[PDB]
Amino acid sequence: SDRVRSITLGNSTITTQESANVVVGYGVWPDYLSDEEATAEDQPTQPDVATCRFYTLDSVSWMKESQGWWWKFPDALRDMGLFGQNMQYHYLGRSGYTIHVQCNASKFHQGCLLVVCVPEAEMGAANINEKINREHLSNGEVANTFSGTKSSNTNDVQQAVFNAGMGVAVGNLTIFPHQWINLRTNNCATIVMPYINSVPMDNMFRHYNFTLMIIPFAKLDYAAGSSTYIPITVTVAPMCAEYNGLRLAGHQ
Amino acid sequence: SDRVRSITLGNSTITTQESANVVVGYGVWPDYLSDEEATAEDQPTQPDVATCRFYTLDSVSWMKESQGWWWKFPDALRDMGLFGQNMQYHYLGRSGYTIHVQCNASKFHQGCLLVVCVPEAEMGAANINEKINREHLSNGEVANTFSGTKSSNTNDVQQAVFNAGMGVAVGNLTIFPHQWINLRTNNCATIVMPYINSVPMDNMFRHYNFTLMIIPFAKLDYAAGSSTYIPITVTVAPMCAEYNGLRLAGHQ
Amino acid sequence: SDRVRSITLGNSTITTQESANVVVGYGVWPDYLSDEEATAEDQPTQPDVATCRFYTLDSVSWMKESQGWWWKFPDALRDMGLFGQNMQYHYLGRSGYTIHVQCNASKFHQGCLLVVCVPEAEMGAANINEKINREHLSNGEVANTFSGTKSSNTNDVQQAVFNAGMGVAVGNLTIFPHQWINLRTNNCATIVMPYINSVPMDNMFRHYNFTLMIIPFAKLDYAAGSSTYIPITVTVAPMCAEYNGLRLAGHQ
Amino acid sequence: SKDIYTDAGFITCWYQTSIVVPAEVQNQSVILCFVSACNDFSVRLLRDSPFVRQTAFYQ
Amino acid sequence: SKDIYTDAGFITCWYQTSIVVPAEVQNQSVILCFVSACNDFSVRLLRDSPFVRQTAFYQ
Repeated sequence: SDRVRSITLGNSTITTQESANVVVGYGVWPDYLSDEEATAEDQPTQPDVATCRFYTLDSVSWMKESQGWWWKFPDALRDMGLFGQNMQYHYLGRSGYTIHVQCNASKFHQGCLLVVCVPEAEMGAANINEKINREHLSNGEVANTFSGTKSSNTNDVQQAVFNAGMGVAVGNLTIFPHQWINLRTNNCATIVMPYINSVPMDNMFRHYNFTLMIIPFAKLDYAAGSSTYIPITVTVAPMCAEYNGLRLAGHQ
Repeated sequence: SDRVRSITLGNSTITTQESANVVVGYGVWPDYLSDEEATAEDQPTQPDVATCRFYTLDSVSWMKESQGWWWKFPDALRDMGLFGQNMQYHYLGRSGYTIHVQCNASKFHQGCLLVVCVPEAEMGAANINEKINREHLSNGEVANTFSGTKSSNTNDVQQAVFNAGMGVAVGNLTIFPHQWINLRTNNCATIVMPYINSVPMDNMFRHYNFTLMIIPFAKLDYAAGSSTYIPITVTVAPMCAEYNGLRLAGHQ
Repeated sequence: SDRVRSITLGNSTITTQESANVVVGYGVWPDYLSDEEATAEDQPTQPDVATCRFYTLDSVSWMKESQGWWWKFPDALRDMGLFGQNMQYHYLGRSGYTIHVQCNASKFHQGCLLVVCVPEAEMGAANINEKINREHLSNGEVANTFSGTKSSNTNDVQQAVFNAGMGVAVGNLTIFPHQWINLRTNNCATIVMPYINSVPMDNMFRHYNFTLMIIPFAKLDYAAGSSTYIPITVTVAPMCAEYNGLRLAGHQ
Repeated sequence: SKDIYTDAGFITCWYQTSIVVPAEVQNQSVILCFVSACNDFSVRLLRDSPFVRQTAFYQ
Repeated sequence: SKDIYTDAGFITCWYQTSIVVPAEVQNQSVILCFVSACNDFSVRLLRDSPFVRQTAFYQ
C-alpha cells in the first residue's frame, strides 16, 4: 500500500509507516528561478547538499488543555547550520520548503490536530494601538502558544484560538495546504510548500514569509492509565535554495 | 481489498468499512415477474425510486443476557412511507429484499451474532391449544424477543432459543441465507433475499413471507470499564417491487 | 499478502495467520543422498509418510523472569512414533528438519524471543573438570532451562544466558538460522534446517546434531489485568528421511 | 436571504447503533463536519453582505 | 448404528499454546464447531430414523 513513505534530502532521511499523503502546495513543485523572472544580475550560490536537508526544531508537549502553536518560517531556522550562515551573509534568499511533523500515539488515545501553512500571516496585537515586540511573533525554534481565552497582555500577540491571530474564522482556515493528524490512523503530516511571494527574490530577515499553525480541534483525551506526555516534533527542510548578494555579516 | 462495500438504492446509501460479503439468497438475483409466470392481467405499478430504498426499523440493545429477536418481513414495513401506502392500497404484492444489519463494537469486545432469514417461519404457541394474537408474532418495527427458558405465557409465542420457535434444532438453522457477525472482524451483515413463494404474486397483509432471526451464540462479554450499551440496528430495502389490483383502502 | 502461510507434511498441517517468513537454512533445501556421496551399500528405507510429519513436543511457560530453553534435536524425538522406532532399529540415519514454534500474545503484550538453530552446540560443564550426565544436556521433549546467574551445580550444564553454554558471546549468536518472535507482529517462527554434518550418514543416538535455543531478550512485560500464563509450543517435522543398517533393537 | 417561498431541507443525524468502546478508553468523542460544493454549483446576483457593520472612518 | 466392527476415529483438541490476552479484556472465550461433508460423501440404505417416538394419532 501507500502508507509507507520515504523522503531522502541530502544526508537526512525520514521514514514513516503511517503517513497520509504529500500535499504539494498549490500543485507547483519547487524550482530554481528561471531567467524569465530574473531581477538581479550577480551569480547566486546554490549549495544543494549542505542546505537542502532536514533540520529539527524544538519539541513541544500536548496536554489535555493545550491551545496551539505557531512558527514563523524564514526566521525559526535563523541558527540551524549553513542554512543559517547563508541566511546571514547574504541579502536575498529564495527557497522552497518541506514540512514534516512527527506526533505519535497509541490506539487507546484519541484527538486530532490541524497543520496549516498560512502565507503572510500578519497577526494582530493584543491591545489595539500597541507595537508588537520581535520576541513575541517569533522566538526562533522556541514555539509560541495560543491562549484560548481573550488574551490581554502588553506588547503581546492577540492569542485567541477562534480568530487564528489574523481575525479570520478559524474553521475557514483550511483553504491553505492543510492536513489532519487524526491520532487513530496517522503518524505524521507532510506539506511541500513552494515559495509564494510577490517579489522573485526576497530578504530572509526583514520578511516573515509564512506561519505554520498547529491548532488542536479534538483534545487529547485518554484513560487514567496511559502515558500523559505525548510530544509534538516538527522537522522541515528547504528546497531549491539560492542566495543573492553576498555582503558583510550581521543584520541591522 | 474487498472490505469496503457501498450499496446505492434510490436516495439512501449504506457505506461500511468492515463488511464480510453479500449472500445472494440461493444464487438468484431479484427480478420482475416475466410473463411466462403471469397470472393476473391488469397493469402493475412499479415505482422503483420511492419504494426501492432503505427503510430503517427500530434499534434494540444487546446486554450480556439477551436471547434473541425476530421480525416478520412483509409486515414490519407496514407503515414505512410509500412502500406502506402501496402495500395498503393494493391487493397483490411482489418484491425482493436487501437486509443490512448495523452493529459495531471495539476491539476489546467479544461476541457473535447469527443473522438468518428463514422463509415461512411458522411458530408454535406457548400453550398447546391456544390461539396466538396478531400482536405477539409481530409488532411492526418493534422487535419481539426470545426467552431462554421454557416460556409459559398466555396467548404468546413459544419463546425458546433452543427451538427457534418452530421446534427445529437451532444449531441446524444455518441452511438458509445466514451470516455471522463475529464482533472481532465485522461491522455488519448483508443478505440479499429474493422472493420465494409458491404463488407468483401474493398479498402482503394476510401472508407473513419470512422471519429475520438474530440469535446470539457468543454472549456480549467485555471488561468492567467499556461501554455497556451496544445497540443493534437493522435497515432493509425492497427490490423489484410491483403491485397488482388497486382497490379501496384498508384491510379486513 | 504473505502473512498467511500453510505447510502440509504427510497428515499434519500448520496454518498460521501472522507468520514472518521461512528461513531455508543456508539456502540449501533438504534432499536425499545422491550417489556421488554414497558410503554404505545396502538399500535404505525411506518411509516418507509415517516419518515426514509434524511431531509436537512439550509446551513450556514464559513468565516475566524466564531465562531460556534448549532442545537437542536428534534426541528429543527419541520416542515420537515411527520416527522413534526407525531411529531405534537402525544404525545410520539422515534427515532434514522443519522447525515451527507457536507462541501467541495479544496486542497489549510486549516482548521478543530469539529462535536460533545452532549446529554442534557442544556445551561446557558447570564445574571445570566434571563429567556431564546424559539427563542434563537433554531430557527428551522435556525442555532444559538456562539460569541467568552463574550456575554452580554438580554434574550440570553451565547455565548462563550471557554465554549460551558454549562460551560464545550470546549477542553474536545470530550467524545461524535465526528468527525473532517479536510479540507485536508475529505468531510463530519457521526454520527449515538442512542436515549439516561432516559424515554423510550418521547415527542418531551417539551424536547430538544440533540444539534449538530459545532465549528471551525482551522480557514478557504486561499490565496488571492481562493473562499471565503465555505458553511456548514447539512442533518440528523431519524431511527427506532415510535409514541405513537395520539391526536388533536397543542402544548400548 | 431568509424567506418562506424557498425552503431547502433539514439535515438530521441519528444513531443507527450506539458507540461500543472497550475498556480503558474514554467514552465520549468528537465528530467534525465539513462543507463544500459539487460540480454544478452557481451564484447569480451580487450585493453587499450583511456582515459589514461600521460607523466612521478608520483614521 | 453403534457397533464394534466399524469404529472411526477420536477427535481431540489440545492447547498448542495458551491464550495470551492483554489487560482490560475478559479471560474466557467461546469456540464454535461446524460440520459438513466433502466431495465424495455417500449413503446407501434407507430405513426409519430412531427419533420418531409417537403413541397415538394426532386428532
